[PDB]
Amino acid sequence: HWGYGKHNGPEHWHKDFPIAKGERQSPVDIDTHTAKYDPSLKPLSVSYDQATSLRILNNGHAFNVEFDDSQDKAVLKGGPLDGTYRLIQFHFHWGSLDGQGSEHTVDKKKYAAELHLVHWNTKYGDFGKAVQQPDGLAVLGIFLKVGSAKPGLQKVVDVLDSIKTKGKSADFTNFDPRGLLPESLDYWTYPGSLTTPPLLECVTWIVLKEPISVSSEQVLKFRKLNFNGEGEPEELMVDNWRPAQPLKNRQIKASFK
Ligand SMILES: [Ru+3]
Ligand SMILES: [Zn+2]
Repeated sequence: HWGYGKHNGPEHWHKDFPIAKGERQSPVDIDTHTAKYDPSLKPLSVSYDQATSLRILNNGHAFNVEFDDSQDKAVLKGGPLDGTYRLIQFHFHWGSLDGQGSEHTVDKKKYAAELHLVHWNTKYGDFGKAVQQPDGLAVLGIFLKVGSAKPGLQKVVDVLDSIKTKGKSADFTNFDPRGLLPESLDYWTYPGSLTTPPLLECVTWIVLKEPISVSSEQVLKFRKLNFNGEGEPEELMVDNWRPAQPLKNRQIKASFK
């Protein structure tokens, strides 16, 4: 099935998922001189105080930290969003080298990695129904650069040993995603898609301008994960990013002047 290799990678996805060549695919290059400040954007509200993480899963393409979304706890609202979007999971995309790994780019610049916090619109009842709607999802995207360690990330880093291979999971309760945020909530926003198959075009993207810094030791531990299952030949989980896709017609709006 789909992956990131030569024979099953982003160039192949369109065969099983024709939407891969659709009208609002993600990620995209953010051309900072084409994006326009939007005065009609409300302040962004990231409310992760009561976030309830459950566990971490290696799903054979990345790792997901999953949250209890059966109540309004960790929510995203404001900005370009109408209503309330509930945090369901987060994950990353990263490279084999520091010079690549992000999915969104900024004036063609690739970051070492990218964090995606996935939320679904509570008006639709649950995730499965939300992903049938054009405004079903909101994803908060955060760039990672290599520098100082991110203390909020170390708990994630430490557990990766226990989920080396596809299908492994571990208990991951009481993780606070507030520790993964940069200082500023300045952002770019555009309508897009999920960046993995089935590449559903349900996402309001909110991509933060300020990257977080993580240590070389932290990203290196990401790169020790496996795409393969236990007892299979080792395939390092690296370069699990989709490249930039055609913007076509879409406008990227900036929250800042
Ligand atoms: Ru997979
Ligand atoms: Zn993602």
